[PDB]
Formats: sequence, structure tokens, C-alpha cells
Amino acid sequence: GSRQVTKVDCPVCGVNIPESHINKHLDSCLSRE
Ligand SMILES: [Zn+2]
Repeated sequence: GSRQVTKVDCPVCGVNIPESHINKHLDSCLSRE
């Protein structure tokens, strides 16, 4: 994916993942941990 991609922390559970995977993680985490 060496083109354009950022990774950030999950405000709910505190994990680092790419922009697509993190948005989904924190969305599902806002419900369950
Ligand atoms: Zn999460």
C-alpha cells in the first residue's frame, strides 16, 4: 500500500490501524469495547 494511506489510534480500545480499518474498528468499538 505504498501510495497514500495513514494509520491512527482507536479512541475507544487504543489500537493503531490504517484509515479504513480504524474507522470501522472505533465505530464497532463504540458499541463493544
Ligand atoms: Zn478498536
